[PDB]
Amino acid sequence: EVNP
Amino acid sequence: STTIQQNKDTLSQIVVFPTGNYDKNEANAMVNRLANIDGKYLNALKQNNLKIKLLSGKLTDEKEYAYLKGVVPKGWEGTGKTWDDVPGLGGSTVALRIGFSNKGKGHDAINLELHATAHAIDHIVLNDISKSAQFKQIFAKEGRSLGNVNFLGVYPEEFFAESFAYYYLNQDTNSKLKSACPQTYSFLQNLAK
Ligand SMILES: [Zn+2]
Repeated sequence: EVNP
Repeated sequence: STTIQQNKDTLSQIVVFPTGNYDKNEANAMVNRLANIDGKYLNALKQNNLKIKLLSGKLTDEKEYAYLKGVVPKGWEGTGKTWDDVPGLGGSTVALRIGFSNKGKGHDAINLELHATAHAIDHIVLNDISKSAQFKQIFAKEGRSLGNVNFLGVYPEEFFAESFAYYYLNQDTNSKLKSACPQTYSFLQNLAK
Protein backbone atom coordinates (compact mmCIF):
# COMPACT_ATOMS: atom_id res chain seq x y z
CA GLU A 1 0.00 0.00 0.00
CA VAL A 2 0.93 3.60 -0.78
CA ASN A 3 -0.53 6.83 0.53
CA PRO A 4 0.36 10.51 0.00
CA SER B 1 16.80 11.84 27.39
CA THR B 2 17.53 8.12 27.53
CA THR B 3 14.21 7.32 25.86
CA ILE B 4 14.89 9.73 22.98
CA GLN B 5 18.35 8.18 22.63
CA GLN B 6 16.85 4.67 22.55
CA ASN B 7 14.42 5.81 19.87
CA LYS B 8 17.28 7.27 17.82
CA ASP B 9 19.12 3.94 18.21
CA THR B 10 16.03 2.11 16.95
CA LEU B 11 15.77 4.52 14.02
CA SER B 12 19.41 3.87 13.09
CA GLN B 13 18.19 0.37 12.15
CA ILE B 14 15.19 1.74 10.18
CA VAL B 15 16.33 4.88 8.34
CA VAL B 16 18.15 4.49 5.02
CA PHE B 17 20.15 7.48 3.79
CA PRO B 18 20.49 8.17 0.07
CA THR B 19 23.55 7.37 -1.97
CA GLY B 20 25.20 10.46 -3.29
CA ASN B 21 25.07 14.02 -2.10
CA TYR B 22 22.28 15.08 0.24
CA ASP B 23 21.63 17.48 3.12
CA LYS B 24 22.99 15.52 6.11
CA ASN B 25 21.91 18.11 8.68
CA GLU B 26 18.31 18.10 7.46
CA ALA B 27 18.29 14.29 7.30
CA ASN B 28 19.42 14.29 10.93
CA ALA B 29 16.63 16.76 11.80
CA MET B 30 14.08 14.40 10.23
CA VAL B 31 15.42 11.49 12.28
CA ASN B 32 15.25 13.59 15.44
CA ARG B 33 11.62 14.41 14.74
CA LEU B 34 10.82 10.72 14.11
CA ALA B 35 12.44 9.87 17.47
CA ASN B 36 9.51 11.56 19.24
CA ILE B 37 7.28 8.67 18.10
CA ASP B 38 6.55 6.25 20.91
CA GLY B 39 9.25 3.61 21.03
CA LYS B 40 6.80 0.74 20.93
CA TYR B 41 5.84 1.70 17.38
CA LEU B 42 9.45 2.21 16.34
CA ASN B 43 10.46 -1.17 17.74
CA ALA B 44 7.59 -2.79 15.84
CA LEU B 45 8.65 -1.09 12.60
CA LYS B 46 12.20 -2.38 13.10
CA GLN B 47 10.95 -5.90 13.80
CA ASN B 48 8.97 -5.82 10.53
CA ASN B 49 12.07 -4.62 8.60
CA LEU B 50 10.29 -1.45 7.53
CA LYS B 51 12.80 1.01 6.07
CA ILE B 52 12.32 4.75 6.15
CA LYS B 53 14.05 5.82 2.94
CA LEU B 54 15.27 9.39 2.81
CA LEU B 55 15.70 10.64 -0.77
CA SER B 56 17.48 13.51 -2.46
CA GLY B 57 15.38 13.34 -5.63
CA LYS B 58 11.87 12.56 -6.75
CA LEU B 59 10.22 9.46 -5.33
CA THR B 60 9.46 8.10 -8.80
CA ASP B 61 13.15 8.27 -9.74
CA GLU B 62 13.73 5.31 -7.41
CA LYS B 63 13.44 1.97 -9.18
CA GLU B 64 10.85 0.66 -6.75
CA TYR B 65 8.49 3.63 -7.30
CA ALA B 66 8.96 4.01 -11.07
CA TYR B 67 5.63 2.23 -11.56
CA LEU B 68 3.90 5.26 -10.04
CA LYS B 69 5.04 7.67 -12.78
CA GLY B 70 1.92 9.30 -14.17
CA VAL B 71 -0.34 7.81 -11.48
CA VAL B 72 -2.68 10.23 -9.72
CA PRO B 73 -2.48 9.68 -5.94
CA LYS B 74 -5.62 9.19 -3.92
CA GLY B 75 -6.89 12.63 -2.92
CA TRP B 76 -4.80 14.40 -5.58
CA GLU B 77 -7.44 14.24 -8.29
CA GLY B 78 -7.96 17.42 -10.27
CA THR B 79 -4.59 18.90 -9.31
CA GLY B 80 -2.87 18.13 -12.60
CA LYS B 81 -0.17 16.42 -10.54
CA THR B 82 0.95 12.84 -10.15
CA TRP B 83 3.17 10.80 -7.87
CA ASP B 84 6.11 12.41 -9.68
CA ASP B 85 5.25 15.58 -7.70
CA VAL B 86 4.57 14.03 -4.27
CA PRO B 87 7.32 14.41 -1.64
CA GLY B 88 6.25 11.72 0.83
CA LEU B 89 4.82 8.22 0.65
CA GLY B 90 3.83 5.84 3.43
CA GLY B 91 2.10 2.49 3.73
CA SER B 92 3.89 -0.80 3.14
CA THR B 93 7.07 1.28 2.71
CA VAL B 94 8.11 4.84 3.58
CA ALA B 95 9.91 7.21 1.21
CA LEU B 96 10.60 10.87 1.93
CA ARG B 97 12.27 13.77 0.11
CA ILE B 98 14.82 15.52 2.31
CA GLY B 99 13.99 19.20 2.69
CA PHE B 100 10.24 18.81 2.21
CA SER B 101 9.29 18.21 5.86
CA ASN B 102 7.25 21.36 6.43
CA LYS B 103 3.66 22.04 5.46
CA GLY B 104 3.44 23.70 2.06
CA LYS B 105 6.54 22.03 0.59
CA GLY B 106 4.55 20.24 -2.07
CA HIS B 107 2.19 18.69 0.48
CA ASP B 108 -0.23 19.69 3.22
CA ALA B 109 0.90 17.60 6.22
CA ILE B 110 2.07 19.27 9.42
CA ASN B 111 5.21 17.16 9.01
CA LEU B 112 6.07 14.96 6.04
CA GLU B 113 7.98 12.18 7.82
CA LEU B 114 5.63 11.74 10.78
CA HIS B 115 2.62 11.66 8.46
CA ALA B 116 4.19 9.04 6.15
CA THR B 117 5.49 6.94 9.04
CA ALA B 118 2.03 7.03 10.60
CA HIS B 119 0.72 5.27 7.48
CA ALA B 120 3.29 2.52 7.94
CA ILE B 121 2.38 2.16 11.62
CA ASP B 122 -1.33 2.05 10.71
CA HIS B 123 -0.83 -0.54 7.97
CA ILE B 124 2.08 -2.73 9.18
CA VAL B 125 1.95 -2.47 12.97
CA LEU B 126 -1.76 -1.90 13.65
CA ASN B 127 -3.33 -3.90 10.79
CA ASP B 128 -5.19 -0.95 9.23
CA ILE B 129 -6.76 0.30 12.43
CA SER B 130 -7.71 3.53 10.65
CA LYS B 131 -10.29 1.51 8.68
CA SER B 132 -11.72 -0.20 11.76
CA ALA B 133 -15.27 0.48 12.88
CA GLN B 134 -14.01 2.21 16.03
CA PHE B 135 -11.90 4.72 14.17
CA LYS B 136 -14.51 5.25 11.46
CA GLN B 137 -16.94 6.41 14.16
CA ILE B 138 -14.36 8.88 15.49
CA PHE B 139 -13.52 10.02 11.96
CA ALA B 140 -17.21 10.59 11.26
CA LYS B 141 -17.33 13.12 14.09
CA GLU B 142 -13.86 14.70 14.08
CA GLY B 143 -12.36 14.00 10.63
CA ARG B 144 -12.92 17.51 9.25
CA SER B 145 -11.63 19.33 12.33
CA LEU B 146 -8.05 19.67 11.10
CA GLY B 147 -9.23 21.19 7.84
CA ASN B 148 -8.28 19.85 4.42
CA VAL B 149 -11.82 18.49 4.29
CA ASN B 150 -11.53 17.03 0.79
CA PHE B 151 -8.54 14.87 1.87
CA LEU B 152 -8.37 14.39 5.64
CA GLY B 153 -12.16 14.60 5.84
CA VAL B 154 -12.75 11.99 3.15
CA TYR B 155 -10.16 9.25 3.87
CA PRO B 156 -9.97 7.92 7.44
CA GLU B 157 -6.42 6.66 6.89
CA GLU B 158 -5.39 10.23 6.03
CA PHE B 159 -7.09 11.68 9.09
CA PHE B 160 -5.36 8.99 11.15
CA ALA B 161 -1.94 9.77 9.73
CA GLU B 162 -2.29 13.51 10.17
CA SER B 163 -3.68 13.17 13.70
CA PHE B 164 -0.74 10.90 14.55
CA ALA B 165 1.64 13.55 13.21
CA TYR B 166 0.01 16.24 15.36
CA TYR B 167 0.21 13.95 18.38
CA TYR B 168 3.94 13.35 18.01
CA LEU B 169 5.46 16.41 16.28
CA ASN B 170 5.72 18.80 19.23
CA GLN B 171 3.93 20.00 22.32
CA ASP B 172 1.98 22.65 20.43
CA THR B 173 0.54 20.35 17.75
CA ASN B 174 -0.24 17.81 20.47
CA SER B 175 -2.20 20.43 22.41
CA LYS B 176 -3.97 21.57 19.22
CA LEU B 177 -5.09 18.02 18.47
CA LYS B 178 -6.46 17.61 21.99
CA SER B 179 -8.54 20.76 21.64
CA ALA B 180 -9.74 20.12 18.09
CA CYS B 181 -10.20 16.32 18.12
CA PRO B 182 -10.63 15.10 21.72
CA GLN B 183 -11.86 11.62 20.81
CA THR B 184 -9.02 11.10 18.33
CA TYR B 185 -6.51 12.31 20.93
CA SER B 186 -7.85 9.85 23.51
CA PHE B 187 -7.78 7.09 20.89
CA LEU B 188 -4.09 7.76 20.18
CA GLN B 189 -3.21 8.07 23.86
CA ASN B 190 -4.80 4.68 24.52
CA LEU B 191 -3.16 3.05 21.48
CA ALA B 192 0.30 3.79 22.91
CA LYS B 193 -0.43 2.23 26.32
ZN1 LIG C 1 -1.30 10.45 3.99
